Formats: sequence, C-alpha cells, structure tokens
Amino acid sequence: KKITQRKNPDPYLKKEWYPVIAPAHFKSRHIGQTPVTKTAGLRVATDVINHRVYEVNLGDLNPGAEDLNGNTKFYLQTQLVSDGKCLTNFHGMDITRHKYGSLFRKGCDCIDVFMDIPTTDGYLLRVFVIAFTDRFRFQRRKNCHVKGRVIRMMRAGIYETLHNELGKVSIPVLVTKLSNFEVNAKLTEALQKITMCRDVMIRRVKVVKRPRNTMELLSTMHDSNQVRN
Amino acid sequence: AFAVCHIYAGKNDTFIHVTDLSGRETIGRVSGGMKVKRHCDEPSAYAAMQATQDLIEIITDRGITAVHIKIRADGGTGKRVYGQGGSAAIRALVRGGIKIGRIEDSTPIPTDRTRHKGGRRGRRL
Amino acid sequence: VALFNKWPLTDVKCQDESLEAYISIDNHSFVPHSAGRWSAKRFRKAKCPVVERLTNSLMMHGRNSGKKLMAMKTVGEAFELINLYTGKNPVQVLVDAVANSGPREDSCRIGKGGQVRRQSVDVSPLRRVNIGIYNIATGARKAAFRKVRPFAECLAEEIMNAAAGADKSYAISQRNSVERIAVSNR
Amino acid sequence: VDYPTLFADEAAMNEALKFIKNSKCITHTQICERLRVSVALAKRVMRQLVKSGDFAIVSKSSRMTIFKNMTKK
Amino acid sequence: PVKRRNNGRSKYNCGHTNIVRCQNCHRCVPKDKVIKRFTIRNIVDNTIADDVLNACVIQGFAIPKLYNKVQYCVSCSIHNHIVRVRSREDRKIRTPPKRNS
Amino acid sequence: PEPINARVIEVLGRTSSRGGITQVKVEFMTGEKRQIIRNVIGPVRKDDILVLMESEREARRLR
Repeated sequence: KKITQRKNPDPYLKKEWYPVIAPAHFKSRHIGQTPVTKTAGLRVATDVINHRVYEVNLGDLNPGAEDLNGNTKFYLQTQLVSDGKCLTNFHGMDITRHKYGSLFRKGCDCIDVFMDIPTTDGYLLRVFVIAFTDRFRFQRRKNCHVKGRVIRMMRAGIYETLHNELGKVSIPVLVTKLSNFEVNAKLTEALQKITMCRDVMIRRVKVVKRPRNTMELLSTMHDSNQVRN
Repeated sequence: AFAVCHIYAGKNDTFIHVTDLSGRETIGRVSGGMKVKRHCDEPSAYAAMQATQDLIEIITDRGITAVHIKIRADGGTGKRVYGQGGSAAIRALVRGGIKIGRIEDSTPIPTDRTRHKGGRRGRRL
Repeated sequence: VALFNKWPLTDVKCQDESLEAYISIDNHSFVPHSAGRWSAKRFRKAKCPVVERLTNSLMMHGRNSGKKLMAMKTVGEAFELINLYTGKNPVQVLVDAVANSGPREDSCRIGKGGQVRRQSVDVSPLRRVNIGIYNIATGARKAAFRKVRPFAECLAEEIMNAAAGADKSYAISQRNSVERIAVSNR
Repeated sequence: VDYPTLFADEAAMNEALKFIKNSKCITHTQICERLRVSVALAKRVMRQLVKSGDFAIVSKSSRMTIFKNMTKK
Repeated sequence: PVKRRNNGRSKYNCGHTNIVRCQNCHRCVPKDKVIKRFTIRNIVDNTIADDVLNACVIQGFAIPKLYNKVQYCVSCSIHNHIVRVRSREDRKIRTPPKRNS
Repeated sequence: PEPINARVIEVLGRTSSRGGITQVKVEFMTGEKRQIIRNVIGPVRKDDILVLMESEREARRLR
C-alpha cells in the first residue's frame, strides 16, 4: 500500500489499496491488498474491484498447519466492497501442479470422477476427485493393477460417498468439509473396504453456476463466525 | 506486502512481471529482450539478471515487500522446460531482497493437445 | 640493499591484495640481471623481481633480442627520470603502474560448439601482472619508434602516466578497452 | 620539425633559458621537442648552463643525459 | 538383417500403436519406438534452492519439484546423447546405465 | 556493483576446449562469503584470492 500515502509511478500516481478479507472458516482472514485506479467518470473504484479473483493457498488461509494440505489452494472472488474491505466468496479449489504430477506413477490405475452437485443452496459445483491403486503388502507381482470389477465397484463407490456427503449441503458447510479434508477422507474409508488405494483426494471443485447476488450467502460465509456450527 | 510475480521463462525472451494477487493490475513488468541488443541473448540469464534488477527498483518503490513466484515455460505444445532465464529470475529477486512466498508451475499443459508445428518428418535441421 | 644501488629500495608495498602475492619486491637486489630459472615449473615466475620482468620485456620486436644490458640501462635511465619528476621511489611508482595497467576483465570463446562469442571471464592475478608489465612495455615502444623522444624518456613517462590512471597511457587504455569489450560480451 | 641547429637563439637565448629553467628537470631531446631547436644544438646550450651552475647532471651516458636545476626558487 | 529382434519397437500383440512427438524435432514417432524418460527435478536450480528455501517466508515450505516426462525420437536421442550407439553384444542388455532420478 | 575481492577455495579445472579457462570456486572476502563457481583465465593455483568485476554473474560447472 504505497501510492495513496505518497509518491509512486505515473499509473500509480492516482491509485488506492483496499484490504481483501477471506471467509470466516479460515484462520487468517486477510488475503492482501488490491491496487485500483482512483474514482473516474464511470469507473468507480469499488465497482472496479467488485469481481476480482484471488488464489489463496490453504497454508496461507489456515496457517500453523502448513505441512498438511500445503498443496491445496482456494480461489476466492470478491462479492462486496463494504467498509472499504473486499469480502470474498469461495469460487474454486484446486490441488497444486507439483502435487498433481507426484500423484501419477507407473504400475498404478488412476480413477478420476467428475460429478456436478446441486448444493442445498443456490450454487452448482462440479467435484473433480482422483484415486490411485497401491501395491498390496504381499504383492508377488510389481504392478498395482486391478480387474474391471474393482474399477467399476470403486468408481461406483466414489459417486456414492459424494452422494451422501457433498450431495445435499450448503456452501459454508462445503467450505468446512473441503478444508478439514473431511469428504476426501470419507472416500478413502469407503475405498479402503473396496481395495488397496492411495491418493483418494478431491483434486478440484469449480463453481459451475452462481445464484445472483449471493450477498446473504456472503453474510453467512464471512460474518457468521458466531454460527460456526 | 504480498503480491505475485509471474515469470515467463520459455525460450526466445524472458518475461518477469509482478502483479496484484488477482492478477488484474500489474505492479511492474520488464523483459530480458529490452536489456540486450542481440536477439539470441534475449532468453539468457545474464540479460535476465540485468532485467529483474531493473524491475526490483520499480516494484519496491510501489511497496511489494513480498512476492509469490509462478514460473511458466512456453507450455502448450512447446518445450514444457523452463529454459535459461527462469533460474536467474528467482536468484536476482533474492539478491534484491524481495521475500519469496510460494513457488509454482504455471505451464499451460494441454489435456489432449492440438497439433504442433513441424510435420511428421519433423524439423529436419 | 637499494635498486641499482641508487634509488633507495625501502619497504615498497602493494595496494592490490590480488597483485600482492604475484608481484615481488622482497627479492629485489642490486641490478635486475640475476640469472635465474624463473621460466620454470608453472608458478616460479611469480617470485620474480618486479623490475626484472619489466626489464625483460624491453628487449623485444627482434631489434634488441637478448640485449638485457641495454634494457637494464634504459630501465636505469627511466628510473631516474621518474624519480626526478615525482620525487619518490620509482620502485613504488612501478608497483602502482603495473597494478593499475593490468586489464581486470578478459573474454574467451568458452568453446560453445560452433559459437565463437567471447563470453566474459575473470583474470588470473599472475596473468594480470604479466599483461600490465607487457602493456607498459609495448606502449613505451609505440610512443618512441620514429620519434625524437628516445625510449628511456618514453618508458619513464609511460610508468608515471599508468600509475595515475590517465586514459592517455597505452597501459591504462588497454585495461579500459579490454574491460569495455568484456562487459559487451559478458 | 625543429629545424634550427646552429646556437640559433639570438634574442630568445633568455627565453630558451627561461623555458629551460622553468622545467625543474630537462633532457636534451625534451628541449628539442618543447622548443623549436635540434637535439645537437641543445648539447652545446646545456653546456653553458651546467658550467654556470644552473643545472646538474643527475645521470650521464653518451645516449641519455639527464639534467635537474640546482635551485630555481 | 534383423539388427534388433524387438525390431526397435516394444510392440507386442498390437498391430498399431498411438503416436507421440520428439520434444525438439517435433517428429512423429510410434509410442513404442519413443525413448521415454521420466525426470523429477527441482523447480528452482538446486544450487539456488537452499537460499530460496531460507528466504521463503512460509514455515516448512518444501521447494516444489517439477514432474515431467521427456520423449525423443531415435534420431533426436542419438544427437542429444539420451541413448548411445552400443556394440552388438551390449545391445542385448536391457538395464539402465549406472542404475528414475 | 563495485568489484569484490573473492578467495579461491578449490581449482575446479580447465575447460573451453583450449583449457584456456579454468573454473575456480570463490568466496567474497568482505562479509558476505558465498561459494560460487566462476570462470577464470591464466595460471591460477589455490588461495589466489582474485577480484571479479561481475560479482553475481556466476558460471556453470564444467560438463
């Protein structure tokens, strides 16, 4: 935050910096500062910063637990500019590229499922999940490959865990479920009965559709700290 | 003062640009090519070293005490290896005193890619 | 012990830390005519007396090959001219003249396949000591050639002009030119 | 070209000497370059300065001879 | 005659196989013929990795390591020394030289 | 910036296809202290303690 206080370059000779705050579930709410050109003919600065998208790491969002879920990131889009502070809603999550690559290995079978879920709220989201097979302890052979019956059963299983987990829950409940990694955990326990599995994690979850004016949803997401539930 | 610096490395030229976390507003931009007259020297780390030094003065003036690093090659249907200036890009910022936040690959990798220039016989050089 | 038993040899010192070990005034002894196996091993020439190497580069171009006697006498006549104008030890000015005249930067091919680009390189302190002594020696010769000024007066001024750092000295300008080329292809 | 070579100084004897003295140390060819005179001429001029006690021979050789004024202040 | 009994291609019970591309040549080679190496290496140069890690404000942030697969064509590999022309007896060995990094 | 006197810790070896260039590991004498491989020229032994104008333009190890 430099131009509003004092001298900075020709573009930033008339610019402002506005605090950006993330949802209540995250341990460190402040995300950072946004550079924005000062108010102009039709370009009101607050209207300009209404729909900016930030990419936050879960380690940055919930610090002190960096070693776990250092890979997991959350894309958050401002919906309100109240108090001079941008209030953001969850718009996407993805595992980091360095991790995505470490997930694949030769002699393993990869199961990726995409399941769009209509939430208990207005938002519609597609949950992209990934699972891999792992060597059983005895393993006379060197390849973690399974017959089709395990592949179908396991993929049917993945859809079922999402069906009774993320299928009918609202966005604040989803944010807690993807942050504590709870739903990722459920698929593994179900998969563990089905087969020897590794890396059963929801890799990406994208906002396919947004109910217009989720201002009420941004009150619950941002200031319902009291209703942590 | 966290911000994100996207560093195109690729080949042919190196682009070092620091931006807002949103990416909507660019705090600063510099290119390896601007520094060197010869076209071949543009991807080289010496050109890049002089290049990120120039950017540091502009960015630190505009706050930006801390930056996050996203580095990408040509990507898409080309190379997928950062190439020359990418290694210098973090190093020169470290000489400057900008603080690293998190490092990542921004390669535009393609699932099921479109065809690439060259032909079946390939570049017969 | 004094150089040529005329100009007092005192504790002449080196201002460079790089050219300190490779420039030697401790073993300076009357008349730099000592017959030594200095061109032996690979690093023996380091312990050479500073004036002796400067004297050796004076018998050059084939015209004076082997004439150390004349070269010492020219070193001697130059040493006095420097002593008269600057009013101090020539052996101290000669040390400053060599350290300043040595190009600091060099460039080299690096043998990068076909490319012959002269990528910049660092210099050996010893190599610097030689180039500086060589630049002072070949500059002094260019200044004379078909000129009224004879070599002794040219050699003295060249050391005196190299010591300050003046661009006029061939020794300084060679240092400057080489390092300007070295940054250009760094 | 410093062509004159027969004690050429006529009214510039003093001038040549003021120049010679202005230099704390001189050489035969330094005279010839600084002024317009031949080095052979300088050899005979230098003599009437050494003998008078104006300049002192610091170093002597058939080739290079170096002279420095005793005082001049 | 038959220089290689595998005919240069790990193609068994296939008839036809998928096509791939030389990274530098951009040639088209059958997947079986392609050299196929898997390289896992640090995102930053390993020489600068320690300083970058110390400068990294994040606690216990491991340096990310790039994971990529490089596939070259026979002609492309021989020039880049990915694989070396070998003697007739040495061709029969199928084990990696000096023991995937 | 200003050239920094550095100190050779080991002679990595000659390179350049003419052996003209010998690589040396150098450590900056003034505080700092950083082990970086730098291309040199000429006759160089150990503890030559050379001084370089470039400073941070370090060069790759011989391959």
